[PDB]
Amino acid sequence: SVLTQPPSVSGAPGQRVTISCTGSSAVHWYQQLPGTAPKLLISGNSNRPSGVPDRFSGSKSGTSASLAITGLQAEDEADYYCQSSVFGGGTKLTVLGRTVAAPSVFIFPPSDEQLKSGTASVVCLLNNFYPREAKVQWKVDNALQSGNSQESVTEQDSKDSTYSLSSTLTLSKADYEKHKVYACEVTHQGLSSPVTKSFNRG
Amino acid sequence: HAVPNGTLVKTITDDQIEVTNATELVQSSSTGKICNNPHRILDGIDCTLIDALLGDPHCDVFQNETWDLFVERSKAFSNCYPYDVPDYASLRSLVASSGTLEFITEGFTWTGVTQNGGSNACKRGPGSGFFSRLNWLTKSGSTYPVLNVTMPNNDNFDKLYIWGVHHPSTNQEQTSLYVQASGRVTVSTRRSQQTIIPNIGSRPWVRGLSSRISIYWTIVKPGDVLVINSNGNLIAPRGYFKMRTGKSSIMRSDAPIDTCISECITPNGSIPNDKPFQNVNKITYGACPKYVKQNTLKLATGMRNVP
Amino acid sequence: NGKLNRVIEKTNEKFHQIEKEFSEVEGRIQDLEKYVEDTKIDLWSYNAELLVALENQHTIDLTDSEMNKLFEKTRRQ
Amino acid sequence: NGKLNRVIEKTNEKFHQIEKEFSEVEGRIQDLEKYVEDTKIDLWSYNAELLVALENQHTIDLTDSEMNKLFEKTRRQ
Amino acid sequence: QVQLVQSGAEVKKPGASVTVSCQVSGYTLTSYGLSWVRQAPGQGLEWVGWINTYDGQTKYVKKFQGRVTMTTHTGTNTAYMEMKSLRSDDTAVYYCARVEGVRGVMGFHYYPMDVWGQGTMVTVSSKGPSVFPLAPAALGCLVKDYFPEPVTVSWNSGALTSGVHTFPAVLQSSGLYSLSSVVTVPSSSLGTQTYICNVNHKPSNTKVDKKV
Ligand SMILES: *[C@@H]1O[C@H](CO)[C@@H](O[C@@H]2O[C@H](CO)[C@@H](O[C@@H]3O[C@H](CO[C@H]4O[C@H](CO[C@H]5O[C@H](CO)[C@@H](O)[C@H](O)[C@@H]5O[C@H]5O[C@H](CO)[C@@H](O)[C@H](O)[C@@H]5O)[C@@H](O)[C@H](O[C@H]5O[C@H](CO)[C@@H](O)[C@H](O)[C@@H]5O)[C@@H]4O)[C@@H](O)[C@H](O[C@H]4O[C@H](CO)[C@@H](O)[C@H](O)[C@@H]4O)[C@@H]3O)[C@H](O)[C@H]2NC(C)=O)[C@H](O)[C@H]1NC(C)=O
Ligand SMILES: *[C@@H]1O[C@H](CO)[C@@H](O[C@@H]2O[C@H](CO)[C@@H](O[C@@H]3O[C@H](CO[C@H]4O[C@H](CO)[C@@H](O)[C@H](O)[C@@H]4O)[C@@H](O)[C@H](O[C@H]4O[C@H](CO)[C@@H](O)[C@H](O)[C@@H]4O)[C@@H]3O)[C@H](O)[C@H]2NC(C)=O)[C@H](O)[C@H]1NC(C)=O
Ligand SMILES: *[C@@H]1O[C@H](CO)[C@@H](O[C@@H]2O[C@H](CO)[C@@H](O)[C@H](O)[C@H]2NC(C)=O)[C@H](O)[C@H]1NC(C)=O
Ligand SMILES: *[C@@H]1O[C@H](CO)[C@@H](O)[C@H](O)[C@H]1NC(C)=O
Ligand SMILES: *[C@@H]1O[C@H](CO)[C@@H](O)[C@H](O)[C@H]1NC(C)=O
Repeated sequence: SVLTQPPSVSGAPGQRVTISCTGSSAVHWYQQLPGTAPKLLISGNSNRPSGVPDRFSGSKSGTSASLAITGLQAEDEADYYCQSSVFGGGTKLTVLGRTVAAPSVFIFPPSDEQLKSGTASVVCLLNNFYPREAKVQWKVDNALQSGNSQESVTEQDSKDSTYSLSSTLTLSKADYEKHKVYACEVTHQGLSSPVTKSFNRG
Repeated sequence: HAVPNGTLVKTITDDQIEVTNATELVQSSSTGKICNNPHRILDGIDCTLIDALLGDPHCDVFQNETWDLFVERSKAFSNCYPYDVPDYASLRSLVASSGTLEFITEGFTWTGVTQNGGSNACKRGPGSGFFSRLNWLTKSGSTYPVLNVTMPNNDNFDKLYIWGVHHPSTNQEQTSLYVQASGRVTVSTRRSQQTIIPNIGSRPWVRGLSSRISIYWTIVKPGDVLVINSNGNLIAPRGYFKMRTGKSSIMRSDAPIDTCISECITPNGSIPNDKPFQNVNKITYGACPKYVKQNTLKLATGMRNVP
Repeated sequence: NGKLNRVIEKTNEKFHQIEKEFSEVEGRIQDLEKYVEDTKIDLWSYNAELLVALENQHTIDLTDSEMNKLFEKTRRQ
Repeated sequence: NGKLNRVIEKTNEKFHQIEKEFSEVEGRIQDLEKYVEDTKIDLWSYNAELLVALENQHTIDLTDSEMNKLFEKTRRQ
Repeated sequence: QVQLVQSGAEVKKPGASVTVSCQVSGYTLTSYGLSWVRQAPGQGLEWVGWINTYDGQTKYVKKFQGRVTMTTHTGTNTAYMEMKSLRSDDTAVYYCARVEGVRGVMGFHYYPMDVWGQGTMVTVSSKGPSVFPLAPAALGCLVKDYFPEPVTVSWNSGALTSGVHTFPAVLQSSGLYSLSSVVTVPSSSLGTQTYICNVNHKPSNTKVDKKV
């Protein structure tokens, strides 16, 4: 009975949010605020428990349940899980600010001590980019890169209200010394043309 | 005629013999839910039968309810004055078998006492309250007359009167509520009588109190008379519960009620009664298969399997 | 078919019975109720066992006789 | 062999039961206990009688059929 | 009020055994079953097991069979979950949650976990956060290969608060966390002087400062 649901939903305060869990076999919806115990908010399949504001609602189709949050604000933004025993994958709810800017790209070569370790993980940073939807691709001697880049994005800034991402990829030293040039481009929603920044190991 | 694979059954003269086709006779699995038809199920949320009977505040939704099976959840709790029912099992059994909480308020004439006594441990609304089906009589002014009231049963159904005796914790509280140093209660009919001598003593702290209520019941048959004679520590009734006869009963189960059709209800849920024997539970309600200890009983439905 | 209709006419319909689960320990009456229920369960388990055995025995005897008869008649023809 | 293994699976194992001998006279509860025990004893005595009769009947029928079959076959040979 | 109060945080060594306790309050423990749910740091909830108070019958996940035992001390309204043969992967927060059905049915099949405890952080590991520089504008510190998540990074503890970004840690196939903290610097200031970043890791008790 695997459970699936669409992760990482981003939205500003005060609109609709829908999360869809597709049970493959009573599904209940729990909310985990950051650094707090999870809280039940949808019993049964569409019932709400005591203390839960009527903004939350549930709807069950044949085999897909959906949780709708209305007029969300800070305390309504958390991680959300569907449970049936097996839990869901989790969907994060993040606030969004309304301001547009372009990414600022930097590439940082691996450190020498990192090289002697054998895991020459190299990082590319995109600072103050908007919006959340900004896919990033690594170019390995102008070739496709996949399966090794871990990406981590900072939450909305308190005042800048933008995003910053770092993608790091690691490789064995036996094969690291074989490429010698790497690029990190963004298929930015704001910026159609990807920005290339390469570096040669010299 | 023969088949590739066969089922092993047991006869008078054989432990195991293979046959072509064999059926099962023991229903050993339950759907896990209680079908709400055709039996009138009453889901008791957070309320025991006695609590709904007495009129516990958080059980006020159960007033005048009727049922064919009262499902009593394991999460039920009491949140009123700490009471105690001598012969609790008998009262619960007969109330459950009656099958209705229909309460008819009768006009009792309590002269010289303060009715509608309440307490902070049983909070109804924002203020202090009490059981809705009982009447806490306390001294009026500075006296407590020997109450002597009566009610005749002129109808042709049994009447069930639920009354109680208040055991105070301290002698000071005894004399503050009932001026007599040690009163008593006596509820009697033509055929039987029942007298209680309330005692005064501290008891384990429950819900902020050391005093208790002892809950007793009296069944007035048609044409009979009730006489209540007390001189203190009386929790008078407000009326009577209409007793009945029927197929009503009670069950302790946490299974959730579900919308479906089934005749046999066990604490593990509704089970089909097509098979003659069942192994789910020994507590049953309705047209249920007979409980057996075996988990499987194969009935041969074909010829001996010689492939 | 079911074949047990003749022996067990139907599922008899019981509504209110004794308590079969107890929380505390009372004494005489609780022991009596436990003993009564255990006696009933043992007797019905034995009855079920014997009934199944008898039905199986008679069914196999009948089918075996029919198989043997048909084999003999077909062989003779 | 024993042949009763199939019908009575084993000797069920009972540890604590009601009192079956009383010194004084109590009344309702003592009469109930006596009645329950007598009912159980009568039912089990009947079950034992019927089970023995059935086993004897089937055993003799089977052995008689085998004897007759072997006599016929040996006579034909 | 219904409350569940759990034990304090436990710090153990691999191969040992730990015991997390859950003290209930505001209701009787035997009225509700009690589920146990773990959460590895930043890995979402994972159901561990279920104890049926009032009859003691348990149900664990196959992944935890044998090495997890749940018992209920009814006298103190307390419930204990002990894990034997601890591993590094078991570092997580553990929550006791209240489930409704104890009699007739297994509760978690049909009922939710309405009340949760605060959870205890059982950490069975220790690993020093290796620090590497990141220089080419901007400059940063890459923290790598430390197991327990809580790790803070500052810059001279009073120098940089603006322009610094603390990317939340990320997993690794080795099971070790890593993050980075990069700050913009004026192009003039990068060559004139450099900053020193302080990385603090309480579970590993490691306080390492590094420049650029
Ligand atoms: C339909 O629903 C019913 C109702 O739930 C289900 O019945 C339950 O089924 C499960 C699984 O089959 C049973 O669990 C198994 O139990 C055996 C041994 O059980 C023996 O003890 C049982 C419990 O005794 C405690 O509780 C009773 C009642 O509360 C109490 O009187 C006792 O004194 C005892 O109390 C102790 O525990 C309390 C709670 O912690 C403490 O408060 C207290 O202080 C004490 O410490 C007992 O119920 C059981 O059977 C008796 O009752 C049944 C009637 O239900 C009757 O038929 C019997 O003849 C007995 O009279 C036994 O006495 C246990 O060994 C099993 O463990 C297996 O699994 C574990 C891990 O999973 C393994 O480690 C084990 O080796 C073993 O493999 C298992 O837990 C449960 O007992 C039973 N009854 C109840 C009331 O829950 C039924 O299964 C459902 N059927 C279907 C088809 O859905
Ligand atoms: C005869 O002997 C019995 C038994 O010794 C006595 O009964 C005790 O009486 C005392 C007071 O008369 C009771 O004390 C009260 O206990 C309440 C319950 O406390 C328990 O539960 C809380 C959580 O709810 C725990 O924190 C606590 O440790 C206990 O486990 C308290 O809530 C009461 O507090 C109130 O009064 C105190 C007084 O200072 C205030 O500070 C509080 O803020 C609050 O207002 C109080 O402590 C005790 O519980 C009784 N025990 C039992 C078993 O019933 C009789 O008093 C005694 N009688 C005579 C005539 O001698
Ligand atoms: C053995 O007998 C049972 C009893 O009829 C058969 O089960 C039924 O099979 C029919 C197939 O036509 C189904 O439509 C029914 O729903 C079945 N009923 C049940 C209760 O299972 C079974 O098919 C027979 N098996 C063999 C091998 O003949
Ligand atoms: C049916 O026969 C097959 C082999 O022919 C055997 O593997 C199987 O166990 C039998 N029963 C069922 C239910 O498939
Ligand atoms: C319950 O029923 C009786 C008569 O049937 C009626 O007098 C009384 O008002 C009813 N109470 C409620 C709460 O409906």
